Amino acid sequence: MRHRKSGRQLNRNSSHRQAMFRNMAGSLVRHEIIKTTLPKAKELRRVVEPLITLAKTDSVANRRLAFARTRDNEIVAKLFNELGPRFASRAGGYTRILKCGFRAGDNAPMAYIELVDRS
Amino acid sequence: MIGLVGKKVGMTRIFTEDGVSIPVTVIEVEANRVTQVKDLANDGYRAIQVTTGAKKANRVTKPEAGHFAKAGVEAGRGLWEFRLAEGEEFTVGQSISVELFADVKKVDVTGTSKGKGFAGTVKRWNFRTQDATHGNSLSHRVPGSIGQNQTPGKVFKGKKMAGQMGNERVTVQSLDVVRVDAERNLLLVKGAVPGATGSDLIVKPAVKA
Amino acid sequence: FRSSGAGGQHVNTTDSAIRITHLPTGIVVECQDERSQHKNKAKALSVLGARIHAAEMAKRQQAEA
Amino acid sequence: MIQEQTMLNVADNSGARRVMCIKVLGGSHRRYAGVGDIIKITIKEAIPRGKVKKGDVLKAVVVRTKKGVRRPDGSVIRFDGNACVLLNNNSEQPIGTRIFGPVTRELRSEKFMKIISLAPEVL
Amino acid sequence: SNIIKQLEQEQMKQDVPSFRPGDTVEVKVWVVEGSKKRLQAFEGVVIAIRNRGLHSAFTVRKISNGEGVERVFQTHSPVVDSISVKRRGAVRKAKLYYLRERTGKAARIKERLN
Amino acid sequence: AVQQNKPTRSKRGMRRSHDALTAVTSLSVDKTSGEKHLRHHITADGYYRGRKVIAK
RNA sequence: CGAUGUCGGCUCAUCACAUCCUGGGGCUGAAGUAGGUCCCAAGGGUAUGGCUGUUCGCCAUUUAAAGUGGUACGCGAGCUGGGUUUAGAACGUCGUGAGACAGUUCGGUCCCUAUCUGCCGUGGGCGCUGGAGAACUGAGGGGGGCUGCUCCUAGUACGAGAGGACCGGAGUGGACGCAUCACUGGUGUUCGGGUUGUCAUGCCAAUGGCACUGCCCGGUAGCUAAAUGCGGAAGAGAUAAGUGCUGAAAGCAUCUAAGCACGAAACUUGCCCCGAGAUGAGUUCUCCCUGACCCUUUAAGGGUCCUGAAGGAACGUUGAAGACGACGACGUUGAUAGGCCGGGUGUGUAAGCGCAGCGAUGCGUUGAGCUAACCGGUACUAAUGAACCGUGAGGCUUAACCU
RNA sequence: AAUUCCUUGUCGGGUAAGUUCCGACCUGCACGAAUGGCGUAAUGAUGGCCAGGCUGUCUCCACCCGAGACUCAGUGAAAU
RNA sequence: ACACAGGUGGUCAGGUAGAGAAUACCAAGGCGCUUGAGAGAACUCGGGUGAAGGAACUAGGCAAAAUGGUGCCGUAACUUC
RNA sequence: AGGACCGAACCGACUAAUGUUGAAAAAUUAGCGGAUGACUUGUGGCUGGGGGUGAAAGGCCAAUCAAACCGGGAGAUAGCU
Ligand SMILES: [Mg+2]
Ligand SMILES: [Mg+2]
Ligand SMILES: [Mg+2]
Ligand SMILES: [Mg+2]
Ligand SMILES: [Mg+2]
Ligand SMILES: [Mg+2]
Ligand SMILES: [Mg+2]
Ligand SMILES: [Mg+2]
Ligand SMILES: [Mg+2]
Ligand SMILES: [Mg+2]
Ligand SMILES: [Mg+2]
Ligand SMILES: [Mg+2]
Ligand SMILES: [Mg+2]
Ligand SMILES: [Mg+2]
Ligand SMILES: [Mg+2]
Ligand SMILES: [Mg+2]
Ligand SMILES: [Mg+2]
Ligand SMILES: [Mg+2]
Ligand SMILES: [Mg+2]
Ligand SMILES: [Mg+2]
Ligand SMILES: [Mg+2]
Ligand SMILES: [Mg+2]
Ligand SMILES: [Mg+2]
Ligand SMILES: [Mg+2]
Ligand SMILES: [Mg+2]
Ligand SMILES: [Mg+2]
Ligand SMILES: [Mg+2]
Ligand SMILES: [Mg+2]
Ligand SMILES: [Mg+2]
Ligand SMILES: [Mg+2]
Ligand SMILES: [Mg+2]
Ligand SMILES: [Mg+2]
Ligand SMILES: [Mg+2]
Ligand SMILES: [Mg+2]
Ligand SMILES: [Mg+2]
Ligand SMILES: [Mg+2]
Ligand SMILES: [Mg+2]
Ligand SMILES: [Mg+2]
Ligand SMILES: [Mg+2]
Ligand SMILES: [Mg+2]
Ligand SMILES: [Mg+2]
Ligand SMILES: [Mg+2]
Ligand SMILES: [Mg+2]
Ligand SMILES: [Mg+2]
Ligand SMILES: [Mg+2]
Ligand SMILES: [Mg+2]
Ligand SMILES: [Mg+2]
Ligand SMILES: [Mg+2]
Ligand SMILES: [Mg+2]
Ligand SMILES: [Mg+2]
Ligand SMILES: [Mg+2]
Ligand SMILES: [Mg+2]
Ligand SMILES: [Mg+2]
Ligand SMILES: [Mg+2]
Ligand SMILES: [Mg+2]
Ligand SMILES: [Mg+2]
Ligand SMILES: [Mg+2]
Ligand SMILES: [Mg+2]
Ligand SMILES: [Mg+2]
Ligand SMILES: [Mg+2]
Ligand SMILES: [Mg+2]
Ligand SMILES: [Mg+2]
Ligand SMILES: [Mg+2]
Ligand SMILES: [Mg+2]
Ligand SMILES: [Mg+2]
Ligand SMILES: [Mg+2]
Ligand SMILES: [Mg+2]
Ligand SMILES: [Mg+2]
Ligand SMILES: [Mg+2]
Ligand SMILES: [Mg+2]
Ligand SMILES: [Mg+2]
Ligand SMILES: [Mg+2]
Ligand SMILES: [Mg+2]
Ligand SMILES: [Mg+2]
Ligand SMILES: [Mg+2]
Ligand SMILES: [Mg+2]
Ligand SMILES: [Mg+2]
Ligand SMILES: [Mg+2]
Ligand SMILES: [Mg+2]
Ligand SMILES: [Mg+2]
Ligand SMILES: [Mg+2]
Ligand SMILES: [Mg+2]
Repeated sequence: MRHRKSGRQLNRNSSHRQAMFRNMAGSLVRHEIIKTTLPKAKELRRVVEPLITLAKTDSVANRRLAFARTRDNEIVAKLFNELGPRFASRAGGYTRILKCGFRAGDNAPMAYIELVDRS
Repeated sequence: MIGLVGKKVGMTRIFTEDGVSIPVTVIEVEANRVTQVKDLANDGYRAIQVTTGAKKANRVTKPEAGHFAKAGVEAGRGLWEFRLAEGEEFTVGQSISVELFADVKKVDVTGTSKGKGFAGTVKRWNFRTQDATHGNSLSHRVPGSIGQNQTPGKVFKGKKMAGQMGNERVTVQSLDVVRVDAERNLLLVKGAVPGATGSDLIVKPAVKA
Repeated sequence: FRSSGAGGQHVNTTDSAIRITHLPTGIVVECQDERSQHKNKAKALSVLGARIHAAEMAKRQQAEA
Repeated sequence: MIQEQTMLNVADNSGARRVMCIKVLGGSHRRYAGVGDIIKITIKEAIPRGKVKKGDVLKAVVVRTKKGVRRPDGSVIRFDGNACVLLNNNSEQPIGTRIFGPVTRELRSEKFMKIISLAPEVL
Repeated sequence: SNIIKQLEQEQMKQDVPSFRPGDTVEVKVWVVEGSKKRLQAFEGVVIAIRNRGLHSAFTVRKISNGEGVERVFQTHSPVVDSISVKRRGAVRKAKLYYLRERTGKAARIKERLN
Repeated sequence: AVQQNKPTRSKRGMRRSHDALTAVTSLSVDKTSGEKHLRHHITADGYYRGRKVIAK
């Protein structure tokens, strides 16, 4: 029983979600709007939005953490240089879920998760 | 004797001077304002109907809010009803606070206990598991045999089987009340009352003295 | 009690085996030889003869010798 | 928290080094024995000459457990070794006249006044 | 909550000393034997400290009369009269449960001089 | 684990008494492009609550 | 016999009284303690182990007691396969032999996704006569009921002593049940660290991947028990065996025929839970709807334009609620969830730089850094303006009423 | 005793207790000398019993991680 | 019978660790196994951990846990040496 | 030196769990025994049904063996259903 717990399983073992959200946090930063399913987008907010709060203090200690959470330097060079001072005053809520209907392959509830200051 | 509608805030402890950790349950008991007193002539029995807490003005409904504006009372979150005893009267909008429990020594905290979901017989009815090895095939936590061979051609009623466990009303009796903290609207009873944190508890004085 | 050995299914359910506990002398005799306990109670009452008489004729030769 | 088949150390000089709880006395279906609870033992190891002998069946009061005892303020006193002091079958009073190591405050009564008046440190 | 964390900070002690795992602490507890209150001392290595505010505890492992003894004192209990840090130790761990299989020269945790 | 009498087309129709689909309740009208869509989802032209959230 | 699977065990059981304990008695060759035996009584309770495939049994040790039986000598579409009904092999034995043995001995496949009744749960439909939101009364049904030891009365009554009470009260235990996480703990592959092999990030440094979470060591919330709170009752009604009172038929006697009182863990209540589908569909409180017309086959009738209420549903954010529905919280007039901020807690002194050192490393920065579900805050993002469903004064007949 | 029906023979060992086991007794129901007798170091996925180590085997089950179960979408069996 | 966890002889044999063609991670290379999306109930399967006890389980330590490498010291009855 | 020892390829198949309308008309997973020999394997050959072959179990001889399979006598016979 799931009393007071948090964190979707998404039918994946724990070393897969950590290496799926790391690909998905990178691809959300890289493209600034991605289309994924609705549970995989609601759990992406708990991963990407702490990687932008880490980006409000450009230090060598925080470069090495946001590289430990993504393992991609192009994403880290966008978090601290571009997306850091882009969200320099927003108190959380750095990204937006846009529900976009159902997927024609498996009837998954899809969603667009975009960054807020995109367009 | 009536009781008072509390709320389970949580559990902590009260150290005595002697070095006795008393596990108390902080029940906050706000002002229980009566909404409807019932009598033998109109309602067929004697009971008051209290309410507690506050509720949003865009969430109380017009049938439910007209019940309070008759009594001259702010809309609380629920409506409970306490059977009056003999020689015990209250008015239509009287506010009742926790100083009713200031001289009792044992209460009966009735709450709505936790919900364990669909829970099997090893958890629900405390059946024994079957043998986890020595050859057991697919039958480690099952109930096993649920009847007899063709003489009862049926499972009997009230059989202990799997199903819902918890989320039912239960009453824990004769809890020793430790502190009636009427300053900050509290009541501390020694023990473990039903229900999770933030649920409604219906604290009544003990029927078993 | 039930017999303990080979022989199949009539062994398996029916009792057909008898132990007799003679209370004052304590001698027990546990006969399970045939298939019916009538031929198996009488072969265990005829041995409480030869285990009580031949143990009182052998007690009164201890106090004879 | 002593049940059947538990090997217990011996905390006096009656003569045993290792005894085994074979029954937990005091009630039907009774699982466990804390401290101050009488168990029935059998002696599995003895000093080569002494007051008791390998294979005796007698009573013992458990004086130290590894599950420990919880004081009324919630504080627990865990030991390392499950150890007991060998009582008698009839009189039910200890045999060796010198207890070894600490005991607890849950042991003392008019029954075991003779143990806490022989122990080095009564915790 | 808030009411919980107000009934606790009016029953805490205001004079709990600052001890770490490894410190050879020396706790004087009350003992009520018969009908007399005396004050028994208990000195040994702290092997764990469990912080929860009022519900705080600390485990002290000594070697009493040859047999190893642990004792989880509730920190804000009214039966621990005086927590006193005799020796301060140096460990790189938070719960010293490796000291249970060590006795003698192997249970030497060195002194923290800072 | 298997039947003894063929259940009827009465019991089959009664078992399927709850297998009937519930339609969409109402479609929400967007306030800029004016077209209908599911309530709380974006439209099929990229609008949601007036604003254009993504190009087609 | 076009198959009704079989002994013992395990997991569940459930009834019977011819009752093992606990309850109430009579009688005793019952002084007390303990018994003996018989009647009443099924409310609960009613061992763990050694050997054996074992039921049975003996034995060790408990226990208030370790009841006797039914239920396909309960229960294999629940489990086990030691035994027994297979094929291999051997011994003893019988037979010239193939082989045979209620003689023994080693080895030897246990299938089925539940249609129906049944049962445990949980919903959908409509009904309850206008519709709706709540609060209940309780017909009925379930759950629970076990008890030890010690102390006081009292070393009193009894007894020659030895010993040793009834009645009554106070504690504290076992077993079981329910709730719970404050404590002691378990787990905590989502938190922090140590470390091995290797690989990658251009390299050193730092880190990540993978090797059962790589192997470990700690651990938050949660759930949990071994953890700690509570529970069995008291009382009341009518009784069983039993003891009586008054009392005739039967001048006496007699508990019974008229009359009357006592009497037990059983019975009806008391206690907890469900509960108006209780179609016998109940009660109370509140809320809402106060428009016009046609038509004929005149009636509890269809139809039209306007109207759409209280409320509910849907969708969304969701939950200490949950298989799915359900139930609960919230929807901008907003803390429902995530983020954010401050704290807590856990790990235990990050990285970078500086220094001491030939170096591994150590030390200062430093209780540093990171810190999941927790706690207190904050509208930063998502919780949409609507729409959809429900209607528009509620039948008939008598009665007390009404001006 | 792979052989013993009576039998759980009796006595001893081991066990708190040992129908098994080991050692003896011989009263061999019905061992016995190449359808071999008795020994036997080594060997055995061999049969029986015991002990240390070890542990959810168990007292008594708790939690967690994954694949199903459950719900939505697609295809869509079976014994009877 | 299947685009089936089975069966099928030869040949080539890179890196680091390793005694190695074991095993771990990799290179050249080749793939992610032709249903997915949620949910995080019972119960089943495959695993991890566990308080105190440690064979009390049981037909039986079945199954799990445990032991595990090299160097050296040391090594009993018996023995066909 | 060895029907020698430990252990992969390889050959087997001792226990367990799964599976039993399976992934598979005997298999997978964790262990397991042999692994320079009475070994194992490729390609051909040879022995034929009362006959083969058998380190012997009535084993095996094309998912079939106390006498293969296919055609024939044949519509054997059936006091049985
Ligand atoms: Mg949450
Ligand atoms: Mg899936
Ligand atoms: Mg991994
Ligand atoms: Mg829940
Ligand atoms: Mg079991
Ligand atoms: Mg099977
Ligand atoms: Mg299994
Ligand atoms: Mg019937
Ligand atoms: Mg036979
Ligand atoms: Mg019969
Ligand atoms: Mg039929
Ligand atoms: Mg259906
Ligand atoms: Mg038949
Ligand atoms: Mg027939
Ligand atoms: Mg048939
Ligand atoms: Mg009777
Ligand atoms: Mg009597
Ligand atoms: Mg009954
Ligand atoms: Mg009854
Ligand atoms: Mg009753
Ligand atoms: Mg009963
Ligand atoms: Mg044994
Ligand atoms: Mg029966
Ligand atoms: Mg019968
Ligand atoms: Mg049966
Ligand atoms: Mg059976
Ligand atoms: Mg059956
Ligand atoms: Mg059947
Ligand atoms: Mg068998
Ligand atoms: Mg069904
Ligand atoms: Mg319904
Ligand atoms: Mg009832
Ligand atoms: Mg806890
Ligand atoms: Mg907590
Ligand atoms: Mg812990
Ligand atoms: Mg861990
Ligand atoms: Mg915890
Ligand atoms: Mg690495
Ligand atoms: Mg490096
Ligand atoms: Mg890789
Ligand atoms: Mg631990
Ligand atoms: Mg009563
Ligand atoms: Mg009279
Ligand atoms: Mg008279
Ligand atoms: Mg009466
Ligand atoms: Mg009672
Ligand atoms: Mg606010
Ligand atoms: Mg929030
Ligand atoms: Mg801290
Ligand atoms: Mg680091
Ligand atoms: Mg540093
Ligand atoms: Mg420092
Ligand atoms: Mg910290
Ligand atoms: Mg934080
Ligand atoms: Mg919060
Ligand atoms: Mg013979
Ligand atoms: Mg013997
Ligand atoms: Mg045995
Ligand atoms: Mg012998
Ligand atoms: Mg011979
Ligand atoms: Mg011969
Ligand atoms: Mg021979
Ligand atoms: Mg489907
Ligand atoms: Mg395929
Ligand atoms: Mg390999
Ligand atoms: Mg596939
Ligand atoms: Mg699961
Ligand atoms: Mg494990
Ligand atoms: Mg354990
Ligand atoms: Mg342990
Ligand atoms: Mg045993
Ligand atoms: Mg047993
Ligand atoms: Mg094994
Ligand atoms: Mg293993
Ligand atoms: Mg060899
Ligand atoms: Mg294998
Ligand atoms: Mg080998
Ligand atoms: Mg032939
Ligand atoms: Mg064949
Ligand atoms: Mg022939
Ligand atoms: Mg012919
Ligand atoms: Mg024919």
